[PDB]
Amino acid sequence: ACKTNTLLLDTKCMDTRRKLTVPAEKFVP
Amino acid sequence: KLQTQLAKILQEIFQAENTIMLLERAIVAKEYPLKMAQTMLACRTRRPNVELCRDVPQFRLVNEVFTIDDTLQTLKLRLRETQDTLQLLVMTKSRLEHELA
Amino acid sequence: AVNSAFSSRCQELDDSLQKLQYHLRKTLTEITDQEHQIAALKQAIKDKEA
Amino acid sequence: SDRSAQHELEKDLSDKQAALRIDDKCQHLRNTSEGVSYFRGVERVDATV
Amino acid sequence: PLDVAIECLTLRESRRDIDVVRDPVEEELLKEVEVIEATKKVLQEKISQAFQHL
Amino acid sequence: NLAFTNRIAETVDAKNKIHTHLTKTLQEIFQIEMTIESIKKAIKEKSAF
Amino acid sequence: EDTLQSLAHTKATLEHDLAVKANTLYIDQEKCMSMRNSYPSTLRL
Amino acid sequence: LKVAQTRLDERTRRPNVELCRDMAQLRLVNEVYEVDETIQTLQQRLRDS
Amino acid sequence: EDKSSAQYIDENCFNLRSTSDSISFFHGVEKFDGTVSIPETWAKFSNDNI
Amino acid sequence: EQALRNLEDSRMSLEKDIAVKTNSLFIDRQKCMTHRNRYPSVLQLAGYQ
Amino acid sequence: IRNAEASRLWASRLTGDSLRIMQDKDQLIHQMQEGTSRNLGQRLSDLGFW
Amino acid sequence: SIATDNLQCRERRQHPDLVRDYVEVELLKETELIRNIQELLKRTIGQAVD
Repeated sequence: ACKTNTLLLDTKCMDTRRKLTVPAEKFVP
Repeated sequence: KLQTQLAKILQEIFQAENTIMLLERAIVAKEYPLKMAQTMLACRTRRPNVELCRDVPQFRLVNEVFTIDDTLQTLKLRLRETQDTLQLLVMTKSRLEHELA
Repeated sequence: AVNSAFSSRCQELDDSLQKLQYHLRKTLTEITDQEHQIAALKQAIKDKEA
Repeated sequence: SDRSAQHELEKDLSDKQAALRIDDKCQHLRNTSEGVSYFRGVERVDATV
Repeated sequence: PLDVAIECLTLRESRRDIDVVRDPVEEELLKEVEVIEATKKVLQEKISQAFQHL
Repeated sequence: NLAFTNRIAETVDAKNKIHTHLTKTLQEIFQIEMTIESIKKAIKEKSAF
Repeated sequence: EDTLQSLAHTKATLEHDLAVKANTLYIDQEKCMSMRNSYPSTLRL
Repeated sequence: LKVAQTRLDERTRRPNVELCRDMAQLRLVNEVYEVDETIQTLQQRLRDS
Repeated sequence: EDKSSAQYIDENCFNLRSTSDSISFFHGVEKFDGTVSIPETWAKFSNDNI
Repeated sequence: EQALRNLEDSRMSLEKDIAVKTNSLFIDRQKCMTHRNRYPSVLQLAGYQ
Repeated sequence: IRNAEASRLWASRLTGDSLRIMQDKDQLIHQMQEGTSRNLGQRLSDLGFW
Repeated sequence: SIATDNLQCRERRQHPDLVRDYVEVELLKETELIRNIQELLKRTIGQAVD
């Protein structure tokens, strides 16, 4: 049980860095 | 020539007045924050038992008091100097006006 | 007057910051104690199951 | 139905206070400011309903 | 991005018992914070000198 | 949430750009008044001559 | 004077657009970012 | 009359509904027309002088 | 009991807000050795008890 | 469990707000330091009067 | 003439240095006060742990 | 120019803390005072030449 909760937390914190892909753009080609 | 100098001297004299006013307001501003240190040590000096502790807070509080006293004496020092300058400028003013007349 | 007013505002903001940090610390501490009792419930569950 | 009603009243108050700010800036009409100017031609419009 | 990193640490605080290790990722996060600070220092310095020459 | 972010981003860009243009436009107007009173004085003295 | 009237229209339009867009950004931020925060479990009552 | 017409102007920012005909605008166009005829009469006096 | 009291006093005079009640030029406060010991000693004392 | 959820909601909002406030404080103190130490001398405001 | 200008120079230079000293001293004091506060906070944390 | 830079810099701010108080009010007061000073100065310079 605890291990599964850890995994889900890891995926959750993983996903947010699509924010850091600028305003969802390319900037440089 | 002389009247030009006299005008600019009036400018400088009231500038010096402003200097001393800011000095005294700085003193009155420093007046409060020391309230923290003394009463801080007041609250902590009484404690029920053995946990009476020399630690990071104690050294830093002593530094607080020490540095604050340093600040205060330096500021009253500059107060003496500004009074000196005021009276000297005043006597120059009096001279100038009399030979102008 | 400009200078005096701006200094007043900065002072008040500092006060607010201090209160915020004060809340944060004990919030964390209570979180820990809540967890500890949460574990205690699991143990008690076994103790009653036997 | 309740939600519909609250939404309508919200819309009304929003536009109303927008007009309020416009008209307070309006009544702040005392002389000698810069925004006053020449743009003559505002005396023929079938504008407001 | 600073806010995102702070939020990521915040979520990381949700881990449990023996699953809270000094995962070196967190060391990298700390160095992330410090890199941001250094960048900010450089920016403000340049702004200052621009102002003087203005 | 990803799209909501870049929505706000473009809004901010618009804010900055429009504010800059406003500043320089009002500067130009401030200069043109000076030109106006120049020409008016010229008219006066040529009439005197 | 003709140029002046033209610039008058320009300034008016610019200022009104400024106000509108400020309202838009304002509303969007403090409304959406208020509840929409981190971890989609707990209500924003 | 500078201040008069600019005073009239920004009334046309009002949002969708409360934009309304009022005694203000009627009185406004009245005062505009009368100040105009005032000015022309004073010009007539200038020519006579 | 004694430790809880110590925590309480430290808290209530740390969060004790400035410009509220402590208006006093307390002095003669450069000297105090009511402190009798060292953090190492307090840790070892707690360990002895446990 | 439900209480737990409420707890971490509280702490996350709190700390993000703290970050915002820290940014604002540093901003204001640095910028106004910079500008206030610029102020000219009363003699020059007189202008070698 | 020359005595006038010499006095002017003296006054200006001393005023400038006075103001700068005042400023820098004030920032120093509030940084080190912030340091003290942080220290006390960590001490409170340790106490709660025990 | 200093006033303009101050106004713009304080304008750049994060959303959850932006207000309207005496600070901005006093900035606007100083700006309007500046412009009126300019206009009056130029009028005076005109009578001077005449």
